[PDB]
Amino acid sequence: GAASIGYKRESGARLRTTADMFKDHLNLKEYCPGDGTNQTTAFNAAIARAVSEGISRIIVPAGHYLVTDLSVTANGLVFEGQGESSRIQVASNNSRCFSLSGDRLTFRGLKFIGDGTASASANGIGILAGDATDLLVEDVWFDSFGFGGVNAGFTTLARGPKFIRTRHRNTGTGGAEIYLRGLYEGADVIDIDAATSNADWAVFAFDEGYAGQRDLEVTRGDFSGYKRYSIGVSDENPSRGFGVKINGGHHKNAGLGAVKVKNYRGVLIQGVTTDNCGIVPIAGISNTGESGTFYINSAGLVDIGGCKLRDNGMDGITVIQGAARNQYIVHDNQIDGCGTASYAGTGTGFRIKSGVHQAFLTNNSARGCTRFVAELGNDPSNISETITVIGNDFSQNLSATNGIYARYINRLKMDMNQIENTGAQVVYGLDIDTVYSGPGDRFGNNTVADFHVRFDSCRDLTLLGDYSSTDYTQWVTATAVPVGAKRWNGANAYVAEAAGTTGATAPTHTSGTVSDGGVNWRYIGKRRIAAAAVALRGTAAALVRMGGTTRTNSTSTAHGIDFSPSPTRWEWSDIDAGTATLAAGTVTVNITDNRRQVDGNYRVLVTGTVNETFYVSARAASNFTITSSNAASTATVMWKIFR
Amino acid sequence: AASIGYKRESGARLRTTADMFKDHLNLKEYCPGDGTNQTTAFNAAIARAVSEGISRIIVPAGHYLVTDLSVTANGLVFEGQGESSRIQVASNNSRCFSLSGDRLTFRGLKFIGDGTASASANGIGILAGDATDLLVEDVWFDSFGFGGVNAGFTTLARGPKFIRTRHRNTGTGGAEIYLRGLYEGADVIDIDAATSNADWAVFAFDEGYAGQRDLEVTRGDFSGYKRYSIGVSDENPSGEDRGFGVKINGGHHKNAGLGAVKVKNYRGVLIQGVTTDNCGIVPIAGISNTGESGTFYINSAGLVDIGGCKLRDNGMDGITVIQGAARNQYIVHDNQIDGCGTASYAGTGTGFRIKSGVHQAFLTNNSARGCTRFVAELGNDPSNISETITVIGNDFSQNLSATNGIYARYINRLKMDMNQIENTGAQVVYGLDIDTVYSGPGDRFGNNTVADFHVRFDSCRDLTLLGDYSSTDYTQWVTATAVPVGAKRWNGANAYVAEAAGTTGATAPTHTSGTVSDGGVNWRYIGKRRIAAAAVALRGTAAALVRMGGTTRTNSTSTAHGIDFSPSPTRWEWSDIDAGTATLAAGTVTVNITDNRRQVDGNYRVLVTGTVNETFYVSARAASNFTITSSNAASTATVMWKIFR
Amino acid sequence: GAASIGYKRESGARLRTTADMFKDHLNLKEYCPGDGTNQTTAFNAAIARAVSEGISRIIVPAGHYLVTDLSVTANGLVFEGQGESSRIQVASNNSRCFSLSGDRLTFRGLKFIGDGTASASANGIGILAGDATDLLVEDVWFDSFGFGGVNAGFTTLARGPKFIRTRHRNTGTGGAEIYLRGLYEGADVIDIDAATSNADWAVFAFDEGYAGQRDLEVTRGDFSGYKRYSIGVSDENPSGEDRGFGVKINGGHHKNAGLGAVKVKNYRGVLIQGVTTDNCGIVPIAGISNTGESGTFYINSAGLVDIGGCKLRDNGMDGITVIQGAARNQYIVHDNQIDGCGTASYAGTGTGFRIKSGVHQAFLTNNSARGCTRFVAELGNDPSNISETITVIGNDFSQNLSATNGIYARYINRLKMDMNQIENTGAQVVYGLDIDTVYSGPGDRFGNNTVADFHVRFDSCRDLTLLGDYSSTDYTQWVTATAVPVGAKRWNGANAYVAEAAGTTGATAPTHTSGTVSDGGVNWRYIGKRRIAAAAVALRGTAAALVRMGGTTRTNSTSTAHGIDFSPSPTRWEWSDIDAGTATLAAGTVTVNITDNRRQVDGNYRVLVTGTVNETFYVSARAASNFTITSSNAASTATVMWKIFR
Repeated sequence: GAASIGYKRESGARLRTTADMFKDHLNLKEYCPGDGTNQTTAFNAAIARAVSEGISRIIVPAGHYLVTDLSVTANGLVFEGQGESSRIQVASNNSRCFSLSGDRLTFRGLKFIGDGTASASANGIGILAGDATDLLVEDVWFDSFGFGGVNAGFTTLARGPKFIRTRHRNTGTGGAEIYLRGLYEGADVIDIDAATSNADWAVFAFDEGYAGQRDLEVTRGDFSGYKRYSIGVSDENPSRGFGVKINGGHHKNAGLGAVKVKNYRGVLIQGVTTDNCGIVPIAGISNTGESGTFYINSAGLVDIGGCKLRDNGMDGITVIQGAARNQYIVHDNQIDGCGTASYAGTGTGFRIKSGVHQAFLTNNSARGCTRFVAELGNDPSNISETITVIGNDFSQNLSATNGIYARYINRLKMDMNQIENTGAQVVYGLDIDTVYSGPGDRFGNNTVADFHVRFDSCRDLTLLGDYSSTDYTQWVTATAVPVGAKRWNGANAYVAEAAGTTGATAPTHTSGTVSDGGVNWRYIGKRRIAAAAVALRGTAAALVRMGGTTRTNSTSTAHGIDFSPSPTRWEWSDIDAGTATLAAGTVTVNITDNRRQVDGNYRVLVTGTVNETFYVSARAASNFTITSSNAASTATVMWKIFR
Repeated sequence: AASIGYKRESGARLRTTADMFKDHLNLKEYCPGDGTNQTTAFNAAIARAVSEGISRIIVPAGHYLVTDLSVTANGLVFEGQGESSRIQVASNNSRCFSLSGDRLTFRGLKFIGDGTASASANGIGILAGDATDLLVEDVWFDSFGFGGVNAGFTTLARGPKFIRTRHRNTGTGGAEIYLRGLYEGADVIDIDAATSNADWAVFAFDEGYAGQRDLEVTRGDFSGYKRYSIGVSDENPSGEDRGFGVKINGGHHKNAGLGAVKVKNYRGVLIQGVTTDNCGIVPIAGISNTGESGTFYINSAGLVDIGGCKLRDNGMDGITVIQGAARNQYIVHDNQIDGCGTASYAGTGTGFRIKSGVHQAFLTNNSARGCTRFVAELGNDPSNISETITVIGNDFSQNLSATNGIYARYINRLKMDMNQIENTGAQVVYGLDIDTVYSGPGDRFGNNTVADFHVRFDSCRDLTLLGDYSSTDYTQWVTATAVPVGAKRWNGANAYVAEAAGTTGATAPTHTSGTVSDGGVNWRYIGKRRIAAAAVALRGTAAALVRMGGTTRTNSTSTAHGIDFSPSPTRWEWSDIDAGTATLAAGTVTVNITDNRRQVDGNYRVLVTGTVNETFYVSARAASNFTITSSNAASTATVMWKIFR
Repeated sequence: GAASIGYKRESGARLRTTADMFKDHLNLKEYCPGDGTNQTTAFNAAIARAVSEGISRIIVPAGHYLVTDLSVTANGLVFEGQGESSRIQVASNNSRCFSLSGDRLTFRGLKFIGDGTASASANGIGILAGDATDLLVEDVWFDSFGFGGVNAGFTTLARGPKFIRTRHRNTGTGGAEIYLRGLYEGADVIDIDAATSNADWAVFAFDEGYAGQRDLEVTRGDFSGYKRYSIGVSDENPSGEDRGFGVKINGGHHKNAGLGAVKVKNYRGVLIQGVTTDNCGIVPIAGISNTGESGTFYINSAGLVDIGGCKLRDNGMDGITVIQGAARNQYIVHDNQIDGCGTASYAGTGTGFRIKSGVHQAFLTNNSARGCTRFVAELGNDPSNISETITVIGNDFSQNLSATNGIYARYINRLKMDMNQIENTGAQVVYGLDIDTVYSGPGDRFGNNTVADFHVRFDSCRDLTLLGDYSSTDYTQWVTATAVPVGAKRWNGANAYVAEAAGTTGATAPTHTSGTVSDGGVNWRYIGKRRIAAAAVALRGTAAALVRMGGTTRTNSTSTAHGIDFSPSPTRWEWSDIDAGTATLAAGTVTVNITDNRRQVDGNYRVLVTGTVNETFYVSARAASNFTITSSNAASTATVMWKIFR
């Protein structure tokens, strides 16, 4: 037949037959009809024929190949489908299409189809791999599998699989689209298209008892609607390599969150964006402290940056340590909404409980939190050592109860932070040995007649920041205001959303935007509602050190000081200074309004300009008197106020 | 051929040679590929593949002239074998394909147009309307009057994927990749885009359709586009649903007319690790002189995070982030500008432009060189007030051509620390109409280029200035002295740095630019020595509070004090100015204030207590000295004093 | 034969022959038997047939094609292998399989095999390229080549190659898997699989005398075992880099590298992000490692350096090294982590951060380092080239017990520091020498020595401002039968400990200087020494012109009560807000005690005081720990307010 029909492209070519042109390759339909019947025996023969002839690629043309648990133990084989019409279906309940042990296998251009049934994480699966190294899975569609697409496990260190542009649909309850087990290096998930209504995970990894290197790098996926996290990554026995890297992708509609990590040595999450994740809490999980669209638990190294997490139904970013030690950096992230699911004990922007790790919170911002914008430490069992806070913006969280909630910390460093119009207490610290809030810090503008900054049973406190209330300019009719200007009326404050001219309807609303007649005013918070700027409770502080940059002004009192258990030593440098001129041998000097004191126990220094003895005869909360030995004194004296 | 039997071995199926062919669909089974108009035959191949249930259509080497090939089915794979698999448009102002089918893919092809176009859906290789999961990979688009692919969407689905697409010779006003409507997961990976006439490489707009519009660009190559390489626009961003916006991850841009990236109203912008060179080099009248300037131009985005971007030889501005009139962070961090204003356009040449309005902005660990206008201008919109801009650890030094290092205006609160600006601007930092200014102890703004103020503030209410605003007191250039490389010496009005270690020659350096050799050492000009008229100056309406401390440096300018308050502040606090102990003689001492802390007047406060039973008082106070006298006209006591405001 | 057998899919299709269906493509086996014989003449005839027929793709089925120096000069060709059994082996020693000069060529799905021999960088190679622009090479395996897989050179600016998922094995002595020469734009190495025992580099690039743009981007490779650096990149004329940035490295994992993972010499731009390494720099080389060149990242004299998000574990020699000799853009090192250093015990070596910036303004932000010998971070330290500005923000260098210095700074003009955390590292936590201006903000914490030495020491520095916490931690004592939470810190003897678990104490005090040992009920981990420092702040060398401290400065709880050890005293010493309070006289005088933490080194400090009544008050005496206030009235019972400062 074909073996007797010679073929020659031109005279200079070899003399071959039309059969030779076909035999250079291996068409699957030389063995399989592709008519939707059970074809496992034919498929197995074609795999074995390629191995026997020394051929790698097996062309899978358009067809329907119903097939059960195919074993391939050879190495170089390429299963090259021509498109989504190259359909490979499971033929039985609770089974799979392929069982892989050969190395350097590659699947391409195929559509795998299941039957929606599964009796194990090793069934209801397109492909089960066991120590199949360097597995390449590219441009393949997994549809209607009871558990997922590929389950790859390893019992000895080797190259992990590469999933490039895999499509996953209709997976069903309790499933993982990609299931990695054991120890591996160089595993990659690139441009995944994951979307379900019932499956738990898109990418799941578990050690399965085996210890050692597990290098996974997920870049640029699309994850939709997974009931547990989109990417689940677990090591139960931490005890070479780095860990997991997540370089981007978009997540939405996830039930618990986008990323969960357990006990991995190193964690690198960069540029990930989520929306409406963690929107279905699970009783028995979400109320046990595990909450957050990022949930990183007991990792040796954590670096999450450039991540934009919007409308989180539960907590935002949660980084927790239990009981190797490396950095916890949370930098350049944004949280837009938190607690949209209205789950109790939930709605926190940043949950950083670092413990032995020295944490770094840098240049983050958060909006729309219902619990704490950032809670730091807060474990009576496991003390967090060092947490330093640089240049964060936790403003405009009117539904939060605390801007920063910090407890059970050894040293808390803060500077350049901006938190306005959030929380009953803007910053609330408890049981912290050493707190430092630099001059660049700004914590103020309450939502409730309470303390801007409160510290309970904290030993060493250095507070140099601006903890005042904003002394807003008042709202007036028929005055020119630019968009961004801030006026106050009654008990509230507002921002202009459009440059214009003031109407006659003075703003009175407590939420949203309302036109005053022409100008649109948006509510931002309350005006000077705080009961005090800096408050102390619990056991007495050993030291409270303030300076010339500390601002406690414009609250309900002139001083903004509320120490109910008084600190054993309260230092305050450069409170006030000036020059006065005596008359009839006396002056009573008025302290500037922003630095009026809580009592008259502050220290005063004074030296005169003439040969007279000057002394401080009285000290009040808002003034002090300087008298001279000359009852007719008219001299000038220079004075200084401090503690 | 249907009668010629074929069998691999005895255990295989008995098939014909025609059966082996019919498993696939060769396009040349219908199209001759000889350069003639073959739309009818091409359509029959497409229609045959759909009826046979075949996805892949193999497109061998050939020349296929084609016009408006409609495909509505979903499985099809148009698989060319390389660049000789040529598909040409066969009509003016038309296209090769019109797709509505989902999961389509094109591979290994070369599309050729005819340089003509009349609308964005003409002069196009492929038009797509609601064609979901479009993959377009390793295909070359050449000579298309408008562009390569136009993909639009009216309902939310998977956006297109363009992998290693090549674009050449497009044409005036064209866009290589047109994106319309709402979509998720759009990807442009490793694009090879270059023109002499086209306007954009990637252009995306809503066309009235609100919703999620997620586009990601990674590691492209963009050269020559007369507008921006990547332009992206939304008109109803409140309806952006469950999306984020635009992400740009790498790639190199060059020779762009206006810039590399333009964004308008997108809810989220992520630009990371992008490098440009010679971008913004062809200004356009009516655009470039209206405030739209900068090789990155981000206008009214809800969230902006650009980092690790290195922008070289910008013809206009560098990075511009502007707000009009949801409210999220503006982070510009770890970026670099090497040069600006190389086109010599008026009102143009600013390194950083951050007008953030309600957005809380962060400027952290950036650096800029070669700026001509401002190195960074913050706020500066009388209409729209910028709330908070905090500036940590930036390097704006060695911009000898800039008029200001930092020009800030119309901000409510400006927080700065750890910044380093030397040898830039007539005024290093110029603030106007700012309510609260904080400059931490790590801030260093000094070494003018003109006899002017290091740090000037106009009509600013609350000023806290704890940084080093001094002039560097360079040591003088000397002959026959060994200098290490990196050493700084002054001669005349100019300061210099050593390019090599060695021993100075005999001819003192007197140049105001470049590097000239003394007899044995090459000296590079770096700026002017102690030329400043003052370190800290105030103008406009009086400041309510000026607060300095023991770290504030105002020394070594033209004056000993470095203060120039033409409207004096209503309150001036300066703690820890000077202190010491003096021992009296004949009942008096006149103490000299330390050189670096000499004052502008004698209105500072003096405290002093004695060592013995005498009354001690301060009888005189001047700008540079003050006297302490005692009751005992023969006093020899030691007194401890302190100077402050 | 085949040309007379008609084929027709259906009535509506063209009537062709079975030969026409084959003549649409070009099967290589139409000219080559693939039987292991020398087939270069046949392979050349196959390539030439594709060119004259206008076909691009040449299908390479499973087979063994022995081949030598195949020249292809045409442009569109695609060499389309079918898998790893598509084997193209070199036929001669010291030779190559291909020599490319054509543009837009692509190789896909092949396995190239060498014979282990090489006599030059252009031999022992799978593919030599010369001005072969727009080269793509994807999913192809290079094995057993004497020098490497691809050597691509360029003499005029054009688009460099793209190596996508290329596998490299068994390259041998002194080779480089990928060799880029000359000037180019848009070169890419994506997802490389690189592993050898004998090769020097995975990716290497140098100018070869051609100045211009040399843009290279590496993304997400796998590198193991290379005797030099995994990625080596070099230029000798950098000023004329034309319209190009430099080299970008965006991830990948390196391991078992001889010298390091990345080397750069004189590139205008360097961008490294997200790279993780393990056990790199483990085979030092005499004549290199002991000449200053050390570090798994070694960036020498680059014009711009931004490295961030990199995690370097178990470095044999040095961590990140950034050096500049003698355009002038930023040096940013941020958000990086060193986990181990100096594991190879090589001399003069073990430093986590080596930053020699010179004219570049350097930034050290939010980095951490552990397990360092030598110095955790050494800044400047070049008697040649002064480092002009280095500013160090929010770094954590704590718990490097085996290091001699946390920070060793030298030959810097201006050193700015704040928000750093360095506890339990070094004989001196921070040691600065020959620095003109030093600033250490109130958020800095440098304390808890490992030697009876100085927490912070400065030699021959001119302007020093120290506002941070340089105290010894005053640990609470370990006591029997007291509940402790995990993370608590107690002391015993000369050592301090931290708890590994909550519970109640035992009855055997911790006496170990390493690791973890149970006391009976709780396991205590050794973390450092207790109050061992001789002084908090020390000054040597030429006298400082100014030492400025403030109310936030901490020098307490060391060996002495003051923490001061100025051997050449500074010409001016300002210390604001040392202490203050109110005293009440008795029999005319009081002697006020300075608080324990702020006890002074002498009685040369200043005192201010004013009284509450009409009496003349003065300070008749001042001692290191106390001063006396007396009045004119020898029966004074008056209250007086005072303040201590310098």
